[PDB]
Amino acid sequence: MKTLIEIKQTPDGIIKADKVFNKVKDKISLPNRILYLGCGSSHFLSKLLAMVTNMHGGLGIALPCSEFLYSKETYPIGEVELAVGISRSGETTEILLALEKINVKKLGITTRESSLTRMCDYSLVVPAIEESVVMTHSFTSFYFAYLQLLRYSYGLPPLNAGEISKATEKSLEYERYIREIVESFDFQNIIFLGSGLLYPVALEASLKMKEMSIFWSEAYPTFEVRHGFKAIADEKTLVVLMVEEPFEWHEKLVKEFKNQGAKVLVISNSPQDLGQDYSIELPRLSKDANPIPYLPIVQLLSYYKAVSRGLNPDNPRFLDKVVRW
Amino acid sequence: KTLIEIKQTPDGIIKADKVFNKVKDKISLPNRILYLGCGSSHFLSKLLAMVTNMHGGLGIALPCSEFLYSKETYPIGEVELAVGISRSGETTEILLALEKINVKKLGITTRESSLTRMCDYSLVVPAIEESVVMTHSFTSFYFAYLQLLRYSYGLPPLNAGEISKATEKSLEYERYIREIVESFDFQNIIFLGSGLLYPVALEASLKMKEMSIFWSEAYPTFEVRHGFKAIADEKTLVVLMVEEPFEWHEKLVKEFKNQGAKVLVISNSPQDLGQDYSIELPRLSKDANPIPYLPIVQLLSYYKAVSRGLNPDNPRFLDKVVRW
Repeated sequence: MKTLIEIKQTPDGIIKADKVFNKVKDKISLPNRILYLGCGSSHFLSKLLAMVTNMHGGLGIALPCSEFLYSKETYPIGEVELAVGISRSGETTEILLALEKINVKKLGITTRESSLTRMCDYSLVVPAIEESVVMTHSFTSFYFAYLQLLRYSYGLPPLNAGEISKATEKSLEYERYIREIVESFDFQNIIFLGSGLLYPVALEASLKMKEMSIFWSEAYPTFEVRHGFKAIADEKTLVVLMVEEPFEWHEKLVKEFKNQGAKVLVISNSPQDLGQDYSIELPRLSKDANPIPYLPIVQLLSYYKAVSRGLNPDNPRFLDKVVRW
Repeated sequence: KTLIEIKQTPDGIIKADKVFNKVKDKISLPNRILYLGCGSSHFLSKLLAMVTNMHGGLGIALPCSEFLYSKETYPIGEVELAVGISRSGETTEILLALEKINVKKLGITTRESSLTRMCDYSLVVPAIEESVVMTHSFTSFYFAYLQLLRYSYGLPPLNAGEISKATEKSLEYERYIREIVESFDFQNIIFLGSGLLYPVALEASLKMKEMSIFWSEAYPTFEVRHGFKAIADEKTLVVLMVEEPFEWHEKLVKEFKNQGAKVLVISNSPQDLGQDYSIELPRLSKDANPIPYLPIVQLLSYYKAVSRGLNPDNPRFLDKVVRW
C-alpha cells in the first residue's frame, strides 16, 4: 500500500515545495491576470489557486481542461497574461492540448520533467512523488509552492514553511481518531462542506472519497447545501463541515443535519461546540495557507473508509494513473 | 403538480416572451454583469453568465452565500449590473446579498416580492409553481433573460413560437422516458454536458436529487474520466447531453458501457454513438439550444421519483423557500 504512506509525507512535501519556490522565485514573475488549467484533482487545485489569486488582489480564473478546449467562449477568461497548467504526471493529454492552443506565457506545475514541462516556458517541479493513482500530498505540496511564489511576486512577506509543515503534522495526529470514526459509524454516503478557499478543499475531499472508496460523496459551498441538496442526508450520512471561523449559521446548519438523523464531523480552527458528533481542531494559519492542514484530514478519512470496504485506494477500479486520448 | 408544471413549459416560453417585450426598452443590459442565486437559481445564474460571455459580454456567477461571506475569493471585479435570481423572490440569502449591493439591480422572479421591492427593475415571469421543485420557471426565466440580452447587445430576437414548439417536441418523449425508468432500474446517475449544457447537467442532477432522493452527479462532459467515472457500473445510467458530438463522445460512451453502465444520449444529432437510449431534440440558435433539454431531464427525474413511491412535489426535509 502506498496511499497512506504518501498522505503521511505531507509535512515533507511542504519542505520540498519551499525549496522549489526559493530556487525559482527570481526566475518567474506572476502577473495580475492568470488562467489556471487542470483536470480532476488538478482542476480543484486550479480553482483553489485562482481563489487565492483573487484573495491577494489579482484576477484568477480556473477551468477544467476540456472546457477550455471545447467551450472557452462560455467562460469569463478575458485577457490572459499567464496560463498555468497543473498536472501531477505532466502527461495528461488534455492539458497538453490546452496549452498548445495558448500563445501567452505558460507555467507548468508537476512532480517531474515531462511532456508538460517541455512545452512550458518554466515550471514548478515539486518532487512530491506518488505511486498511488489517487493524488494526495502532491496537491498540498503544489499549492504551497505556488502560494509562496504568488506572495513573493505580489510583494508580500514569505510564509513560514516550518510552521505550516508542523501544522500538517498536527493533522496527522488525528489518524487514530479518524480511523475510529470510520470503524464506529458505517456511513453510506457523505457530504463535504466548505466556503471560500475551503470549498475547493471540499470538492477535492469528495473526489478522494469517490476514487478511494468508490463512494457516494458530494461537496458544496457551506450554505448552498440547504437548497435541495440536503434532501439526501439522513441517519446513514456523515456530514463534514470545514470552517475556519464559525458563526451562528454554522451551529444552525449542524443541528439541521442532526435533525435529519445525520452525524456531523466539524473540522475547524475553532474550539467552539456547534453541536457536532465528531470534532477535529487544526492550527490556524495565515488565511491563504490555512486550508493546508485540512487536506491530510480528508485524505485519511477517505483512505480508512476505503480499507473498511476492502478496496485498494492505490488502484481504484476503472481508473488509469494518467488520462490520455 | 410537478408534472403539470413541467408540461407548462411551452406556455412558459410564450409568457417569457411577453415579459421581455414589456421591459426591453426600460433596461439595457451592460457588458459586465454579476449573477447571484441559490440552488437551481445558482445553476441558472451560471447559465446566464455563460451565455453573456458567449455573446461578447463578461458574466460572473456566484452562489448567494459565497457572495455574502467569501466574495474576496471570487473574480467579481467591477460590476455594471447585479442580477438576483429567485423563483420565490423571498430567499433570505438573495435578499441579504442584494441589500449590500449599491450598483444597479435586476431581479428575475415569478412574482412581486421582497426581491422586486429591492431591485431597480425586474423580470417577473409568471411561470407559477406549487411544487417545491423548480421546473418550467427555470426554462422560462432563461428565455426571458436571453431575449433581453440579445436585444441589449444588438442581436436579432429569437422566435418564441419556434422555441415553444421545440419544447412541445421534448414533451413527446414522455412515455419513452417512462419506459427508460421502467426498463432499467438504475441506482445512481451521472449527467454530462459542456458549455451551456454543463449548467443544465447541474440542474438535471439537482432535479433527480430533490425529486427522487437519489445519488445523482453532474460534470463537464470529459472531466468525468478524471476519477469521477469510478462510481459508474452496471447500476448506473449515464446521460450525455451534446449538441454536436465528435469522436471523443463515441469513445466516452463506449468507455462507460465497458464499465457496465447504460447510456442515454440527448442530442441535436442523428449520430449513433453506441448509446442504449436516444433522445433527439430540435436544434436551435446556439444560445437557445439548451432549452428543449430541460423538460427532458425534469421528466426523467419525475418518473424516477414516482417509481420509487416518492412525492416530487414535497421532497423530505425541503422547504419551498429557504429562509434564515
